[PDB]
Amino acid sequence: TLVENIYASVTHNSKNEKTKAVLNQAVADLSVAASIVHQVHWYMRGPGFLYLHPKMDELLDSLNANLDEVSERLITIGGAPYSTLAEFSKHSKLDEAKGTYDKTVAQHLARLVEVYLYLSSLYQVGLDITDEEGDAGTNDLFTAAKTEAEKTIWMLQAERGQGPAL
Amino acid sequence: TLVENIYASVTHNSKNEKTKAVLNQAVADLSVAASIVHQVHWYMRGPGFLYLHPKMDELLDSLNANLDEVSERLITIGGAPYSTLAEFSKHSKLDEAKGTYDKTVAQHLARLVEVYLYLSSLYQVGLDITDEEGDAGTNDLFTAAKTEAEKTIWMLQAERGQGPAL
Amino acid sequence: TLVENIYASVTHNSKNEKTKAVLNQAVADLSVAASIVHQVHWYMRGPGFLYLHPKMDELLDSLNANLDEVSERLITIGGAPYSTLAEFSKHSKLDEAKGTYDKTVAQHLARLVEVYLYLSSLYQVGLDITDEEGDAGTNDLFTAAKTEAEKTIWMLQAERGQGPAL
Amino acid sequence: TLVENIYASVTHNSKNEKTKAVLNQAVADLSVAASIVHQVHWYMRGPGFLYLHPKMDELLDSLNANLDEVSERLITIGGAPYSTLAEFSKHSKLDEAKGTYDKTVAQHLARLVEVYLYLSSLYQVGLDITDEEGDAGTNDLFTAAKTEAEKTIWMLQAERGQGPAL
Amino acid sequence: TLVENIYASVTHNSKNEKTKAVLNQAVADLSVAASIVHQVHWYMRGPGFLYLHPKMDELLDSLNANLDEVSERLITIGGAPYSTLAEFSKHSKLDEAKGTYDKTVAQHLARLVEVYLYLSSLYQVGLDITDEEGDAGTNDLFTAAKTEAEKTIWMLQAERGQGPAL
Amino acid sequence: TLVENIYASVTHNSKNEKTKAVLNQAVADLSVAASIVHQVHWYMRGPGFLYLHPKMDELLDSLNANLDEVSERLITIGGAPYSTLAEFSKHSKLDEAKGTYDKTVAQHLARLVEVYLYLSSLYQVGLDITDEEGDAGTNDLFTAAKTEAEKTIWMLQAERGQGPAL
Amino acid sequence: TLVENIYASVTHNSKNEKTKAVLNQAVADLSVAASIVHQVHWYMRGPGFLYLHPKMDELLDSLNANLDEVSERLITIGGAPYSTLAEFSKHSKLDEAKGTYDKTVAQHLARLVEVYLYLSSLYQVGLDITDEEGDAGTNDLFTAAKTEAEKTIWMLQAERGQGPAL
Amino acid sequence: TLVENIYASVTHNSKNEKTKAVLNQAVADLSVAASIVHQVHWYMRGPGFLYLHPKMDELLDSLNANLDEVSERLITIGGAPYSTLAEFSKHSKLDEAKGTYDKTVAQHLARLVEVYLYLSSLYQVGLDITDEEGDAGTNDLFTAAKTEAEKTIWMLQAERGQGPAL
Amino acid sequence: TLVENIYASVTHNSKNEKTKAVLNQAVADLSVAASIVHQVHWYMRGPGFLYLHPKMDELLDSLNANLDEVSERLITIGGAPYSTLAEFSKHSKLDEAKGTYDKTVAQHLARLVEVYLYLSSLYQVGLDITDEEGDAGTNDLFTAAKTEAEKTIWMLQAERGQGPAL
Amino acid sequence: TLVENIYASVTHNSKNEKTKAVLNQAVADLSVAASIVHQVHWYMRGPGFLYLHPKMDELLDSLNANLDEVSERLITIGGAPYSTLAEFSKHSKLDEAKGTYDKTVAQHLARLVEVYLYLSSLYQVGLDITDEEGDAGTNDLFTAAKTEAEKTIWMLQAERGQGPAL
Amino acid sequence: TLVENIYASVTHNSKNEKTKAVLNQAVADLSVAASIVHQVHWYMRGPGFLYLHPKMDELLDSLNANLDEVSERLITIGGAPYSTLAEFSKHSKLDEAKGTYDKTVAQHLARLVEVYLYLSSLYQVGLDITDEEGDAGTNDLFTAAKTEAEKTIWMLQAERGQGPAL
Amino acid sequence: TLVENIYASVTHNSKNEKTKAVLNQAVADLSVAASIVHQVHWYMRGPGFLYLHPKMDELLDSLNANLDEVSERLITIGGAPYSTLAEFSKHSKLDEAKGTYDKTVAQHLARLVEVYLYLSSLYQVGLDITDEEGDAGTNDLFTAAKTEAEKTIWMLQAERGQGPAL
Ligand SMILES: [Fe+3]
Ligand SMILES: [Fe+3]
Ligand SMILES: [Fe+3]
Ligand SMILES: [Fe+3]
Ligand SMILES: [Fe+3]
Ligand SMILES: [Fe+3]
Ligand SMILES: [Fe+3]
Ligand SMILES: [Fe+3]
Ligand SMILES: [Fe+3]
Ligand SMILES: [Fe+3]
Ligand SMILES: [Fe+3]
Ligand SMILES: [Fe+3]
Ligand code: NA
Ligand code: NA
Ligand code: NA
Ligand code: NA
Repeated sequence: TLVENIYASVTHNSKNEKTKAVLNQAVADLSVAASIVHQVHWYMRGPGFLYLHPKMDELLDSLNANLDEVSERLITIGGAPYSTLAEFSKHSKLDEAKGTYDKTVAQHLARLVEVYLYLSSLYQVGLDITDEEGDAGTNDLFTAAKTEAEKTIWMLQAERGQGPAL
Repeated sequence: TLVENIYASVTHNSKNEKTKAVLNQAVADLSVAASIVHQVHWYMRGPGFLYLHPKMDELLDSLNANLDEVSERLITIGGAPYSTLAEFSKHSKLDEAKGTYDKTVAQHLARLVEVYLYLSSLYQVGLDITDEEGDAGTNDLFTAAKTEAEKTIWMLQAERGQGPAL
Repeated sequence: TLVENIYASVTHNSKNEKTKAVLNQAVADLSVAASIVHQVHWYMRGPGFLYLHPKMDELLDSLNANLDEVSERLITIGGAPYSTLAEFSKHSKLDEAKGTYDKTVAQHLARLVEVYLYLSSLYQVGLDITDEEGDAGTNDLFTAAKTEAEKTIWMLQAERGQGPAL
Repeated sequence: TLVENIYASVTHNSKNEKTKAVLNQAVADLSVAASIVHQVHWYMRGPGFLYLHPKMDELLDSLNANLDEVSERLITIGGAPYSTLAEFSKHSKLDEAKGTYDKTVAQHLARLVEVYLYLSSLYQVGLDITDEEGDAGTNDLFTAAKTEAEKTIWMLQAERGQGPAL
Repeated sequence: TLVENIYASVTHNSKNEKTKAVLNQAVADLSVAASIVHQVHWYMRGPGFLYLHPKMDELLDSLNANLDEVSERLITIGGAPYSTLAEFSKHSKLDEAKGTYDKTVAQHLARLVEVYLYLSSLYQVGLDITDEEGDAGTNDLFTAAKTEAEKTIWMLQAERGQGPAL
Repeated sequence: TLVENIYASVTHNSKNEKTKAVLNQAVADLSVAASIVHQVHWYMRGPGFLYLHPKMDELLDSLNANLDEVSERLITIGGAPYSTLAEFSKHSKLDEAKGTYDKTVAQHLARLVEVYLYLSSLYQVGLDITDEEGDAGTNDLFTAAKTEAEKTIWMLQAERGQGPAL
Repeated sequence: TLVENIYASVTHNSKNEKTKAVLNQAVADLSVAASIVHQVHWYMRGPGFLYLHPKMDELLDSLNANLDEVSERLITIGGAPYSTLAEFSKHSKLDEAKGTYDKTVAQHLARLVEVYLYLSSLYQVGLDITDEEGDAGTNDLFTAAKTEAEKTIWMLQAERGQGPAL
Repeated sequence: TLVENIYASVTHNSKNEKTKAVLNQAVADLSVAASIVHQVHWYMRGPGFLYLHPKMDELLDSLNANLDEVSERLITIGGAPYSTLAEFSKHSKLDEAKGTYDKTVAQHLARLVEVYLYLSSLYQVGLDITDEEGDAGTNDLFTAAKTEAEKTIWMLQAERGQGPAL
Repeated sequence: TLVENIYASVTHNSKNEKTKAVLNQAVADLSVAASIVHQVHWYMRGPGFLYLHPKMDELLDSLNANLDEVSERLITIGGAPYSTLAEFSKHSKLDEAKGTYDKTVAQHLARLVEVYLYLSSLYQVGLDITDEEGDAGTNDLFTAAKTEAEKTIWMLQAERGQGPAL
Repeated sequence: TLVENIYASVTHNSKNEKTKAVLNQAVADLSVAASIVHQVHWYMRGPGFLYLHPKMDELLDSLNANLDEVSERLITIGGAPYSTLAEFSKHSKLDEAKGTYDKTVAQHLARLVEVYLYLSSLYQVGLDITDEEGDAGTNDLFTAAKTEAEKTIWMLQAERGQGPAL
Repeated sequence: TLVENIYASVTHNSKNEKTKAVLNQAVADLSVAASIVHQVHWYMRGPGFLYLHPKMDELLDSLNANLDEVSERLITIGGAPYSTLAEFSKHSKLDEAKGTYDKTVAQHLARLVEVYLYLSSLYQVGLDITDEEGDAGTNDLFTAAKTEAEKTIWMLQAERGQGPAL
Repeated sequence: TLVENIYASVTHNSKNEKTKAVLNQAVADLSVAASIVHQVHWYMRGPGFLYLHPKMDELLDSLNANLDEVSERLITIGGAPYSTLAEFSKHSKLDEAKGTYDKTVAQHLARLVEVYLYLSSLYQVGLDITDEEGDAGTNDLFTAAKTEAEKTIWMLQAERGQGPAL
């Protein structure tokens, strides 16, 4: 599963070391997810632009809110969050591609679903890790973030004419 | 001057090619500036944290507002903005360093002043270029951004016990 | 006409008996209409979901506002409103069907138009009855509700690419 | 216990089948609970009406908010919520009775307490099921709903001159 | 009926003379009704005071809003509204009594119901008169005022443990 | 009367043909009325300018709100509203004159009163027509618009030192 | 002086008897003052109407706020406020006259100044009495009311082209 | 009198020593009064709970606002406010009792009236002392606090079916 | 170019004569542009109506804001703005056509793009003229209006699936 | 550990007895924590006062919000919260000291950190106990309170120039 | 011209010396302009006072906003703003006169127009100077201030019955 | 004392002559105090600038609010307020000095404390004078202003690490 792979990678290399590692992974992934959403906001062309464009700002605001909470939780529990664009790009498991105007609306929606599916899996790894290490507060952070990501997947999938397929 | 160097670099490699190039430079530099401000927000320790920390969010919001306006102006005039973290990091003239908690408040304030001084110079290059190519709208964008950056320099310098020294 | 049929059914079995009967019919029909709108809100899939989904909440809020006003007017004039789900389902002239995700956006929009067309006809019966029995207040309630329903039909029809066809 | 009975009934007839079943039970029960609260809003007579009547709207709004969240969580995790008045009435474990103005304020308050006691027990079954099947998000939904129901029981019981007696 | 008596008295002594007369009667009666409501606000003692006292301000605000609309409609259609306390007291069909703290809550509620029952009957006379003289605007004013008065009667009656009994 | 003339002209050349015609007349007349009010807003000179100038914006906003409601009601009932400046100018019964700064405040106020007197008469024709054709919704629209116009006449007349003289 | 006359009349016929008497005088006078202001609001014609008319509502709201505070202070200290229109009219030292549209703007402004001059003198009597009887709270009420009345006199006098002349 | 006793106790053991002492007494008494009000908020059972419970929060907020103003005035004039729970409990003249759910609504209302009667007497002592020592600012603080306490007594007494009986 | 043609026409027939002429051209063109946008608002049918319809109101509000600013700037600098519908229609370079419901969504979007492209060119002529005549204030007005028009073109073009193509 | 000691003390002397005990401990400790924060608010002197002083009100509001939620949860689950200042002082594990102005800013910040460190440990005991006794709702209350306390420790520590050191 | 005289005086006695000088002139002139406007606010008597008096506060707020922006721009670019009342009075080119109540409304309006005409000319000098020295930001500040002053002149002139006559 | 000196100077050269004189002294002193506060706002450099700078705007707004109330009270009671910068500077007992950036934060805070200490003493003279002449309204104005000034002294002193030392 994607979950097993993320776990293995996050824990590859203190009593809360795994929790700190998975939070830092989320710092990098949220920053890249926000960049991807912003690319859709700017590069999209096609019918529906006038409601999809501002929808991207809602998603962006929510991702950046997650980023701030995740990073500060990591600081709070004694860690050190990534805080440069090079660190985000290098350590994120999400890939970016050069923006192009010729991407279709359908392609943008598919990419957004892939991003939130990835984030949902990362958060599940966060749940498993925080349960293991007994960090109830960080467990709750990951639960709320997963729930929000799953709701986003349902809605974006519905726009594509599909079910959530979690 | 820094201005001459930025101009040479921006115009190194259509009727509005230089304007598009300087806007795209600002896309990269604003994204890196925002990342640097966020690092201060997270890593700062020392007396004054409780007002400087939220001040960093004000600065961040303003930089991200500039980013959206600059990128969309570039799209509008027929360009293609950078839209990946790797593109921002590679093409920005601002350098980032790994976050460390041992940086002093004075060091953070000095770095912020350097960032806004750089941005002010970039915007002057934007003014010169848009005057050259006859783009009144983009000229006004750069004017407002420069004015805001200069005000920020005055205030941050005052916190350091210094004059603006533009 | 649908109007003649509704009238006959409402008045089938005091000085304001017909008015009380048509108000109670509206209690049942509004409750079922709200349930139908909610089904669209939940089950819809297809392009346009991201603006149609919240539009369903606007419609729902408006129907529930009508329900409260209609029921309380019925209480006020000496009647007794339906107030169980079984009473609503039994006495409403609107039918419901099990939700399915395979209904198209076009099918949902068509069903919504049928619902508001029905409601508009019921309200006309309300107008005729309240004119007959001299209830100016309840006449005004039905007028406003009809006007709102007719506007809704114009807008939903326009989304379908059609004229209002009242 | 009521909890054991609800569990047996919900699970009577995929990795999250029990969770989907208990969510769908809540869809039906919340819809019936809302109808019961609305009946109190409309039919109540007696001293205290002027503050109890609007209190019923607060309760109604909260139940309908729960309904929307519960139904959409069920959709999100791959289920299909009840979405007709007949389905709600048939599958709910709550009974309704024809409205009558001769019910006392004390009788209405007692019925409301019974409704929230039932809901609290259903949510406990939801907790047990979601723990069993490892659904942290739906577990949190049921926890918050139970906590809110228990608070409501304390306050309504206090109005009756009684302790919460959970 | 009270309606027949009010009509006879209003029309006792131009194309809109009866409409002007019934509006002026409402000017006097609304001013006296407001004074009566204010007396309840000030003199009430007994359980329920803490919600009934502010309820009286809601009623007062609504009566004074009616007064302003009624008076200005009378001016607008070429009349001359009563505008002294002596004119209000003399021409109103409502009687006032010296305030006393020994009136019970039940007595205050009964008096309020009598006031709104009277106003509802006056407004019916307004409806009949404006229909007779073809004044659609003033007819609508009286309709809305009657509807509001009837709703108030339902709610106040409910507080007394009674039905509306219009 | 002006009313008889408007009726004759509106009905000069389906079950709701007269209603559609009078609504379309109002589309043209409201658009011209708004233009006339705007001319006063811009060209006025004289004592009182500082409160009369913003008063013109209130009037303008109200006329444009009427225009939108009237046009959309016409669409809703199966008609086709005028929607070009040439159609408004040609079909309106209101005349416009070239703006001049030498018009007095008194002259502007007199012209405004003439405009609202005309509109009030048009709305009366709307009332008669909608009564004839049984359109309760459009009847209510015209009633509210007439009532608002009559109130405006009272207030503007008062500013001139005169009675409403409807 | 007017002050000496008011004092003599108020105290003409317990440790706070004079304070209760002067508060009750203010209940009657404020109610009559409000009625007089309302008459100006309705009957005024002439240039300036469009700002003077709403100014009358500001004055009215302020007088009614004073009335509520004065009456409730009287209740609070063991008194019984006037609470009928006949009591207000009989015991007030302010006279009212039948409304007429032929009163000039200048006449209305002069009457308003007379009213507030009277109120200011009554409040001075309130100050003297509350100082005598040691009621600091009621002294403060009268001080604030006097200060507000004196400010109103300055502003209304200025509109008349005059100084305050207290 | 209670006033004489409070004075004797406050002044029992600089130019503003008595003023500082009475302010500090109010610090202790307000803190205990707030605790007593909170006990009612939590422990109350009986009809009326649903409006009395939130009323206790209004009272609590007002007492805590008084506490902050009183304490800071004491600091401002050169004193040192009590600032531990033991100091509040020891020096307050108000007694507390263990919470019990078996206290009636009537008992809670009676206790609240006793508390505000005590506070009103303390504030009178504050008035006498600040007059003696020439502290106009602190005199005004006590006046406003007394006036507010007396109003609270009127309203709470009215809920009990009684007059204020100050 | 369109720019050269507009310039020639505007200047065809004082130190700021050309500036006054181009402002007056904008008065006429903005009024016609607003009428065209309103026609789309009313006549549109097809998928997307439910978000495009309110989008037309945003565009309309922005055009009318431009109209007021442009007209008042013209007054301010000593000119006389067009202020009748006939003057707007005659002098505008934009043509209108009779509304028809059979226009497609694509056709409406294309017409809107043509309108804003025209306005953008007019504003460029405004820039050239105000630079020539040394009117910095009116130059800034045209710059902001052009920038806003260009942004609108980007967004509307994106909805059509196209680039801005300025 | 502090956690082991708190557990032993809380459980020293029904199915939810331990949960009730730890909630009641939090009632006492939150009340004392609020008193300590208030002492800092009042007694602080030194550079930074102007932002630290209002920061203390934010902390105070948050502690009092926790207090209300904790106490009402205890009532809800069948307990009886401490509700006198003597009970809070006696049963709290936090000590208070007489206020003195000679405490430094650094001393106040250190004391605040000790308070929140204590609260964080108490909440961990709450987590362990509620897990043991199966109270999911109270577990969530303690989780949120712990998370908030840990965030507060990070921020206050940062103001001191230190890391969180949980 | 006034412009030539201001220029000569400002530049009478670094790369931005003239810009700093003209900004400092504006600091002095804005402070004096605000004082003059305040004198009108206080000393005015005559019909129209009730709308002109608050209009003076709008003007005052706008002038003080200009003052803050101008002064801070001067600081920002390396200057030192006047910051005493004696410096403002001495260096301003505006004269003040002792307040007198016998000035007419017409006289006050004439003086206000003279003030804004002066300010408009100063801002033109600011435009010329900032163009000369290449300060785009300060050029924009002066442009906006001039545009606002010219609009104010149009409106105040209109109140006087005159054209703008710039 | 400073108080004795101010009194002697104010009364050095009608029944309220001394009150008018002390109010006019406050007009001059408040205007100079505002100028001094503004100088701090602009010229301050040093750690804490980012919270002290906006604090100066709060102080400025409060002083200007006092100025307006004081001046208008003086007008109201028959006086004539200073209303030129030269009158303020000449008659104020506060001295100003040329702004310099080399003033320390500590120096600015000390000057602010001196200003408010002076104002507090002036207000005491106002209290003595208004008591002497029997002006209760102006006495209350001075009381509130003194209380506010004393609070400001406590807070500013606390920022300096000192007690209020009134
Ligand atoms: Fe943050
Ligand atoms: Fe954007
Ligand atoms: Fe309701
Ligand atoms: Fe929903
Ligand atoms: Fe009115
Ligand atoms: Fe519309
Ligand atoms: Fe009241
Ligand atoms: Fe405080
Ligand atoms: Fe305008
Ligand atoms: Fe609570
Ligand atoms: Fe500033
Ligand atoms: Fe003022
Ligand atoms: Na009707
Ligand atoms: Na006093
Ligand atoms: Na959990
Ligand atoms: Na420019």
